[PDB]
Amino acid sequence: PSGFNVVIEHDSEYQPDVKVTYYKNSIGTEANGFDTGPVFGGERIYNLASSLSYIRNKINVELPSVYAMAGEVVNNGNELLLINGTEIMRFVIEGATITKGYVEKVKPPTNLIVSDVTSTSAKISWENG
Amino acid sequence: MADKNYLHTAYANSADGTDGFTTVYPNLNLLVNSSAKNKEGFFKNFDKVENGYGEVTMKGTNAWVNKDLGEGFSIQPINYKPGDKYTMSVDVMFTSWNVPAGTTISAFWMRQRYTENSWKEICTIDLPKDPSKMLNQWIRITQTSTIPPYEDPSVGTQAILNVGFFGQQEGSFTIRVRNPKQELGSIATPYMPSASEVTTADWPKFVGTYVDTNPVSSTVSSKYDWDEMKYRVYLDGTPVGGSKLLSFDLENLKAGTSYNVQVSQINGNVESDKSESVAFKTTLPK
Amino acid sequence: VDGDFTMKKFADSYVAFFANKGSGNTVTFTAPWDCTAEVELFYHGWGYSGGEWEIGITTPSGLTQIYEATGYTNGHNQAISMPTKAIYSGLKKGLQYTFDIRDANGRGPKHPMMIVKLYRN
Ligand SMILES: [Ca+2]
Repeated sequence: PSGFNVVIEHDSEYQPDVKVTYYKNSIGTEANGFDTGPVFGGERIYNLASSLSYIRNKINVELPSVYAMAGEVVNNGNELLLINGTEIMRFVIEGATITKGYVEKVKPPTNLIVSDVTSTSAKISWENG
Repeated sequence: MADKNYLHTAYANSADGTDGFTTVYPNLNLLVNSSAKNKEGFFKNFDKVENGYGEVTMKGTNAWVNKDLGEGFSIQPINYKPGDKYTMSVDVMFTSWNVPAGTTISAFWMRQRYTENSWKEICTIDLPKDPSKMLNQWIRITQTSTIPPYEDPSVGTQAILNVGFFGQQEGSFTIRVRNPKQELGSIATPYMPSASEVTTADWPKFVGTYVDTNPVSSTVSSKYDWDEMKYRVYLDGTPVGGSKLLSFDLENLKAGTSYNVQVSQINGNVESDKSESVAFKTTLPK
Repeated sequence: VDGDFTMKKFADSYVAFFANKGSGNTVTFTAPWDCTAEVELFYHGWGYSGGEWEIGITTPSGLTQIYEATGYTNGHNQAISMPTKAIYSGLKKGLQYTFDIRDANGRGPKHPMMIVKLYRN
């Protein structure tokens, strides 16, 4: 929909910052085993532009739809890693500890409309995320 | 038999509509640790917690016997607005009842009340004065209470489970208290934990609907068309129901008042973050 | 008004019998004296035992009690039929009570006639 959304659950009662990077063939992600890639340690690191929004204990990292990828989620507490083969999308939190992280699958409803409103009732209608 | 059509909505926890059926969506509990997880909150001064209940033995001779329930009330009774109604609901079991001939049971209740000078009840529920012929049975007891007008600020409050044994001989009993509940309103809706302890799992999973009949709703699960709810509708922060469809009818609202509604999506005990809120105002009548 | 009437009627009595005018599932009365109630259920003029029994007792003050029967099925039922009736212990002189058999979803007569017999303490 709006984009590709990665949820980061943390222990802060506030709004931790998140910095997103992307890189291929870092140590342990090479297809033919350790150091079988074209640039040992990892190829070009790209900074990914994110739009962040917050609720208590949950950061929602909205990235452009073009970056959308599958993959294993690794939680290292200081950083979250979205590993898809050779590709890694790295999320670095500031001022909190990552509790759990995941690509948002169950997404919140959207076009909320109040119709047929009377003194005693109203009808709420929406659209799936 | 007139042209006026009525939509009837009911909730359940089974696809057939039988498990945990209600014609009314559950309200949140105002009590603490109603689940009897540990000897804390409401059950802080019971003799023990075991299974989902609390066990306590009341014994006395020409005396008032009480156990403090104060730690089991979310918020202080002086916060309740006078004239508002609150409903108390509880499962109770007497495993032993040793009250002789001369011994009389009085002021047997679970009550929030004013103290020194006043003693006026705020929110209470009477417990069975003689359950000797109903021992070892779960009795569900409900009572709606109207908040009395505020007293002098010097007048304090308390929350106690009390009983009075008066007469020649000592009287005693053993009582089990399961799923105690206090909620805002005039209806004892299904047991729910408190707002601070509630999870996605605790809410109804299925919605049942039927139309066009009389204004009053059927009390037979089979009369309804049962679907697994895909959405949860929150009116002013509290859930009021849900649906399989992408639409829901907000009912029993008061005239000329502003409201906020937000919806979430359900996918088998996985609830989405709540949607952006939307505001509306009910019209005023002529 | 009917509270004091019933109290004078059964004043010298150690038993009192009540049944609804519409031969229905609910029975309302004013206990003539502190007593013990026995609830029996009938179908087409014949008493019966077993099935689903959910009895409720309400008072005009707003106190309701709901008793749900689970039969003795923990044995080598098989031979036990339960309930044949329901007994209630602490009724009080002058209090109005409303007894009712709350309708059964699965099974057992849906609309039975109920009888309440009071036995003075
Ligand atoms: Ca009673």
